[PDB]
Amino acid sequence: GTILIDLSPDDKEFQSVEEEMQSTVREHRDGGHAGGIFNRYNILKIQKVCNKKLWERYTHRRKEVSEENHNHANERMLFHGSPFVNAIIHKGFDERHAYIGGMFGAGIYFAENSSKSNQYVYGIGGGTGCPVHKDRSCYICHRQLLFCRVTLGKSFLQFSA
Amino acid sequence: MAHSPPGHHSVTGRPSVNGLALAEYVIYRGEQAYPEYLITYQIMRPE
Ligand SMILES: CN(CCO)c1ccc([C@H]2NC(=O)c3ccccc3N2)cc1
Ligand SMILES: [Zn+2]
Repeated sequence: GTILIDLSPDDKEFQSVEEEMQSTVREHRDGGHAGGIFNRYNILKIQKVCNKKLWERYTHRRKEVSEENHNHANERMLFHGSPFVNAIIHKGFDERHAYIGGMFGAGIYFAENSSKSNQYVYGIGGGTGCPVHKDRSCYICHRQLLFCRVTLGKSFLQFSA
Repeated sequence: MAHSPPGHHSVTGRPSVNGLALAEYVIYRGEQAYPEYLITYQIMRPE
């Protein structure tokens, strides 16, 4: 059921997504170990993910959360990096896409910083890097991230290092 | 997959050490996210 629609670089929607990607890069405490050493990206393509069944699944849950939280879904746009990106766009997020060992328990993790999600494109801690060159800092290989609509509802605040 | 804390729908990881880091978030139900955009990119080598 999923179709992918290419956005033109001339489209305001392409431009606002690219700006969120670029502007939320930061330096990481690992010196680039997991995600590579970089300050910016070369954006090759931005595609809209269209799946009516997965969208309706999302909006159904959003309404449930909103109704439990004074009509406030607390919806954000957040990044997700994963080796299972191509599975996610076809089948949706589910327990297979959870980070079992994350700081806040086994759940599905999202980041405001695009560069944080970039650390997970090749697996936890960058895994062994790109499949072709085994380089976590590969400047050649194409990477993919998702920019996702996420319902937070009432969110538990964890202060953490 | 774990559960959200009772009476909550997600967790927010607020940075308390690194003043430049932005927040991270966790959901415990796959239905609470939709993968809107697929971005294909390279990281660029600094000059
Ligand atoms: C499917 N897995 C393997 C975990 O068992 C996975 C997928 C994505 C992530 C990952 N993806 C993220 O984008 C992310 C963002 C902020 C903080 C943590 C993050 N973790 C981690 C693990
Ligand atoms: Zn490579």
